[PDB]
Amino acid sequence: SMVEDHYEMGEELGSGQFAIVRKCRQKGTGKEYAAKFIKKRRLSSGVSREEIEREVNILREIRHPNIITLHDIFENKTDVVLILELVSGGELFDFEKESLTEDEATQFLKQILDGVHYLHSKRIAHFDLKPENIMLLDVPNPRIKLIDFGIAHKIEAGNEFKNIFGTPEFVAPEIVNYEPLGLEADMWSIGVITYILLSGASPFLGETKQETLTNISAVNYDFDEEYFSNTSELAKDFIRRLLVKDPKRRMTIAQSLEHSWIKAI
Amino acid sequence: SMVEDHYEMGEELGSGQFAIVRKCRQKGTGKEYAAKFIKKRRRGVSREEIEREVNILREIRHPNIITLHDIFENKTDVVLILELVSGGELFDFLAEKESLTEDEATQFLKQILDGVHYLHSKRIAHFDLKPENIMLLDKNVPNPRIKLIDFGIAHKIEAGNEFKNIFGTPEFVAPEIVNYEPLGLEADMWSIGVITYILLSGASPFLGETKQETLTNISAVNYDFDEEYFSNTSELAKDFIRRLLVKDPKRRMTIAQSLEHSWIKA
Amino acid sequence: SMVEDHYEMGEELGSGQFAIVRKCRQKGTGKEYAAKFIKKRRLSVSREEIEREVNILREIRHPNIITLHDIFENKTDVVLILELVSGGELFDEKESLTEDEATQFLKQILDGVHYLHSKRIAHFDLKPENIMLLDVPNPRIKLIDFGIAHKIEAGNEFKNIFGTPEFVAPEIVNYEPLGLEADMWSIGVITYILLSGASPFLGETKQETLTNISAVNYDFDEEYFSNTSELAKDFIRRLLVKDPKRRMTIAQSLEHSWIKA
Amino acid sequence: SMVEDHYEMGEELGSGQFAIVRKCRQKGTGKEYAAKFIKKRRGVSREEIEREVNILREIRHPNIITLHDIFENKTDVVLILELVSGGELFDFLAEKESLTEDEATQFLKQILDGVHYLHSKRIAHFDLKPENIMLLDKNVPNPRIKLIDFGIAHKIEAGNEFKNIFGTPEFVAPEIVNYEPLGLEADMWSIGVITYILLSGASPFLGETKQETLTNISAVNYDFDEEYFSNTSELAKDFIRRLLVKDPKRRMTIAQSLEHSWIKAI
Ligand SMILES: C[C@@H](Sc1nc2c(cnn2-c2cccc(Cl)c2)c(=O)[nH]1)C(N)=O
Ligand SMILES: C[C@@H](Sc1nc2c(cnn2-c2cccc(Cl)c2)c(=O)[nH]1)C(N)=O
Ligand SMILES: C[C@@H](Sc1nc2c(cnn2-c2cccc(Cl)c2)c(=O)[nH]1)C(N)=O
Ligand SMILES: C[C@@H](Sc1nc2c(cnn2-c2cccc(Cl)c2)c(=O)[nH]1)C(N)=O
Repeated sequence: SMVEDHYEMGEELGSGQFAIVRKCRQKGTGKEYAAKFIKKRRLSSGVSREEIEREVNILREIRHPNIITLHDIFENKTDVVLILELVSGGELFDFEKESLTEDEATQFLKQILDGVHYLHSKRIAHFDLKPENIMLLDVPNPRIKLIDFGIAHKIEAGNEFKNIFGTPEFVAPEIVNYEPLGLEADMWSIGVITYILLSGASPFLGETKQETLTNISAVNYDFDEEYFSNTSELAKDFIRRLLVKDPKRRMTIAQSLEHSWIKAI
Repeated sequence: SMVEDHYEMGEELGSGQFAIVRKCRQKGTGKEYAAKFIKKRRRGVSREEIEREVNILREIRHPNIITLHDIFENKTDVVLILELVSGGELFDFLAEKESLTEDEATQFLKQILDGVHYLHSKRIAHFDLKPENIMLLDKNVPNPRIKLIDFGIAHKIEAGNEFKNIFGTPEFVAPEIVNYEPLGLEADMWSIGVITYILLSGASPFLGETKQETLTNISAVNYDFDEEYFSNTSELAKDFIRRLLVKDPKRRMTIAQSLEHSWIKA
Repeated sequence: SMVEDHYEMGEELGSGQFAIVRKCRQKGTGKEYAAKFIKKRRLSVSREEIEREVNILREIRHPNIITLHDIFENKTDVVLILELVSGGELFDEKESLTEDEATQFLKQILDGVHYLHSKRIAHFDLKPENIMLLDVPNPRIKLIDFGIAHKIEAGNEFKNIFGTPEFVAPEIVNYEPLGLEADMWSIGVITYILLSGASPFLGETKQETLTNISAVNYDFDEEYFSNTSELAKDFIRRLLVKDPKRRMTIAQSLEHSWIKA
Repeated sequence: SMVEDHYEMGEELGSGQFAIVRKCRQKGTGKEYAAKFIKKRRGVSREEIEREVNILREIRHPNIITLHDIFENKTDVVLILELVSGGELFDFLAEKESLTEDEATQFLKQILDGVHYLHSKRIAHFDLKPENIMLLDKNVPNPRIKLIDFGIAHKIEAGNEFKNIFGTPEFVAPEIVNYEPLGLEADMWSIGVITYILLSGASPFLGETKQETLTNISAVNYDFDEEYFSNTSELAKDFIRRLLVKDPKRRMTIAQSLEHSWIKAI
């Protein structure tokens, strides 16, 4: 392609399994972007054509202020390059505060919930919600962007979807147990994110991957007074309603926006 | 890469001899572009002519000139993904305006001049400047932006290389095209003179009753400023045109001189 | 100098008598600036006049006044890298303005001039062309062009013939002692134009204009001012006053009821 | 132009053999700079001044000092340079409570980015040592490193052998000590020495006399004494070991160093 005729590539910002993300600069304007290079499967030796289309069709369909914007798209013989909106404020948890107040946390959280509400209203599950994928653009309460739709999927009801994916610490028990997946998995992950926001501790993280997965599958967590002594009963109830094994009993996205902790500004 | 994986095709915008141009939509973003399909000679356009057009588009980056966004090539065709101009032809927009002052006219003309100045500073002649190839990007804004299109016969002019050709639309070509004499950057300036004449009057300066008359009028530089068309036209605007409609290309006003002329400076 | 090592020069924006101003772009960052080239007198503008302008720019730091960013000199020219104003001139078009929208711009001009006058600096060239915007219902104004600005010491007479005729006080026209009061007259002229879109003293020739200024011949023609409060007219009336000692000063003007409301 | 028309001189910051560097203030703006006065030949040769200046002109990077202006009269060259107000890196580190390998590698990565830019232009600094690694402002959350003093920097041309004896003994590669051909690899050795000092606070080759130091450098006689290095990862030691290598052709290059796991670990 002509991607290098339009964008000057710069410093590497991230590597995933078959993706590399670099800072780049639009040559005409000086505006900065993120360029995500995704290796294509050519088995005359990558990611299949079908998985790239899934990511791209999902990005095409979503237009929301708390969700990353896809600006441009190129393909050469080895790679598909997505020109994405650049987030210059870095990752959430990096803004660094040990833990947060309930006001500061709820302001971030409400933005994530609005984002996920938009996604879920389109039947799109992100499946990879975690602190690393919550980016800020800058202020007392800055503006959040959800990124990385690399494993996002449209959920069709009556059509079973199973997979093993995500980062262990943040995945729902239905991922761990290889059980049917849906929009409810994102809500579990929101529960985990909320726990970390208020405490600076991960709720299920054990001494090994094996312990972590056990704790997630049995829903073994607590509100240790070392981490949660500055925590309201309301905030704990909000988390308690999300860290629920049965996905049919777990609080949904609309319910979560109407919960008293979020409603109390 | 297959063009149909990336772009959805739409309404046809234009057809040339082995090129067709359609509006298209980038599948990842929803953004609109123009797709120019060019049939390759394997009976087609020569590989050499396609490369010339493409290398010229690659090299040019200017707000008054169409932007080449991407390229696709299979065995039979070259597809150029170009910037979409949604505003239509300049002169068509001007025919929707109640009146047109010399100030408002010179503001459009200055955009064309900036574009050509950029080209000429890279030794690129367009060779096909005429109303059809002066577009607006969006005609609904307070001050629309002009875009030059169609680099189908554009050429880099190399010193110590004579370049001769017969091309362009007769009405708009310099006498050196008509007479099969050496060509350069000066041909574009003649064409700017013709465009300027039409802008202010709505009449074509050399157009005769037949192609044969038109070519005679161009070769002899037979035109006038009939009071029926030019009675509201300043002496300055006429001088600007008179300095461009000059037979000897070495005496014709150049692009830098034209930007410094009092009519444009005002 | 190394000015061209730091800044890429672009389109010409303005020419004055021995100044040219171009758009430029800082090479490291992509940030845009205005570059003002000022031709140096070599008998093979005087050094003293360039220093005056520069020392004035150095001393002034105010949000409604242009910021000097950098400064270079080569053999023919002194180049000032100035803050770029991308909103254009004030008067661009609305034909005339409402009193609310006018007073919002005007208050910014007054704050700027208040800062200047508190440092004993007269601008001497206040006019619409030198009021620039940066963008909104009421955007931010910047005063530019300190090319004839001067420090006024009281008991030191300063006389000159300068400025644009239409906007100069009668003490300029009559070659009488000048001070901070000349800016206030010019503020009166600007205010008149803001509300009406007409110039108060402009005649059919320069000769008429200068006569009208010197005699203070102006009116509030109903064609231009039927959309005008008594308060706004009083504000202007207190500025278009021949005797500079009777003319409303900058502090008084900020306290006048039209501005306070 | 006379320097005293534009800049007011202040506090002296450093003296070399025919250079003095002072803080100064730009008269038009109030902005602070460093002024480097260089006496011209009983002086520095015209050739050496041009070398330094051309190198500074060519380099634009956030971790490298910026040359702002130049003045020249018959006796002197004055370089107006960016002012670094934060002091020497190592001096800031001696104010810090502790220093983790994470916080250390964040400083080191800035030096590496700077040297990567230099080496990509075929410029060797040849004088990398703690005194020349400055912070621009030590009061911000993450201070920015600036490399200074291009007084012996050189463009390296292939097919041209370059030999010299220069630098501060403690920090020079064995090819300087042995009067062998020099290149970009000499900077990498010096980065190894700086890294050793960063993590331990000890100099790896420093002996009881200059004579011992030079012996130690030439034989590559150093260790990772457990008294200084017991809290140091195997990775950090490997990174240093790959730089303190006698044969310049075997020594880790700047690109390799940015890709090494210790640095890549963020
Ligand atoms: C492998 C990539 S996937 C990915 N990264 C993004 C996106 C947007 N910004 N960034 C990103 C990654 C690392 C650093 C920064 Cl600043 C930004 C996106 O849509 N997908 C990752 N998560 O690091
Ligand atoms: C033979 C083609 S060549 C061509 N057409 C262009 C270009 C850009 N826009 N358009 C175009 C043509 C017709 C209508 C419109 Cl809206 C746009 C270009 O670079 N070459 C033509 N002019 O019809
Ligand atoms: C000869 C210049 S003097 C001048 N011009 C300025 C300044 C700041 N911006 N501009 C300027 C001039 C023309 C256009 C634009 Cl956008 C800006 C300044 O301090 N003195 C003039 N009045 O046009
Ligand atoms: C003789 C000078 S050579 C030099 N010194 C610089 C430069 C930039 N900053 N400083 C400097 C020197 C000492 C203290 C401080 Cl704050 C700054 C440069 O390019 N050459 C020296 N190393 O002391």
